[PDB]
Amino acid sequence: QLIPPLINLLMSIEPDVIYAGHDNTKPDTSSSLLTSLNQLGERQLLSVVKWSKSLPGFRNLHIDDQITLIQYSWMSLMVFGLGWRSYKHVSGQMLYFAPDLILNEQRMKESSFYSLCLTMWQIPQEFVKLQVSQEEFLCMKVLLLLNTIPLEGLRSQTQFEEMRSSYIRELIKAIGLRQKGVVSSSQRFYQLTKLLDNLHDLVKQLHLYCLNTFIQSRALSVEFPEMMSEVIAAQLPKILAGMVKPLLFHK
Ligand SMILES: C[C@]1(O)CC[C@H]2[C@@H]3CCC4=CC(=O)CCC4=C3C=C[C@@]21C
Repeated sequence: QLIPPLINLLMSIEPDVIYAGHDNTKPDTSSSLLTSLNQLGERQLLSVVKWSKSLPGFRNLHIDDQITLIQYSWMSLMVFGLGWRSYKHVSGQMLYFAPDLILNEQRMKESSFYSLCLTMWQIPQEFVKLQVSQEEFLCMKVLLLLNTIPLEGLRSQTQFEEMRSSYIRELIKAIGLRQKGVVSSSQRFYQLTKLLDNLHDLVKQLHLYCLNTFIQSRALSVEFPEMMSEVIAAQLPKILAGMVKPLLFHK
């Protein structure tokens, strides 16, 4: 009754928790972990498609465009909510991939991925640091779904731009529910938008990591599943060559 109505719909359409189905039983090797991660990733991109089909405005873009923006955000979405969920249930002090897959410091001993898990870990730190609320989270995550377009833009640019705007303004709502300044509320906005502007670069490291484990998978002994494989082949190279338009909040 103080929660703006979209922010309650955001609540409700949020997915239920996805397990990794991870054997836990026997001792992690670095291929098995990598493989669970993926299976877990598969189950999360199904959940993103479902999620997108109820989010107000997503389905009145052109099919294509809806396919392009998911293909283009799924890493950045995955990473974000590992943030979120790490921050919410383990104090940002452990990486909460899933209920059945939680990584403490021990566990990323075997590197490959030690270094990368450091970098994933930045996000739940910044959330702890910023004391990010649920409402602001719901709104910035839609923002990352709308964060990057083709260099030639979208088929439904205009609706796009409308939808982006109407969720930038939903975030100024949420920011509003607690930062009652006009000074503070501003700086907060600034801060919640640099935070997003910042996960580009962090993402381009997952990205480059995910393609080279892709490509060396057979060497590596790492199974990628089908849905995950297709978005990687489809967009990752192109993304990684910087043949996409990052939307910036700041200059
Ligand atoms: C192992 C790897 O191929 C590279 C980085 C891994 C990513 C990191 C982002 C991530 C966090 C989640 O909440 C979903 C599982 C998850 C992944 C599963 C597979 C990936 C994409």
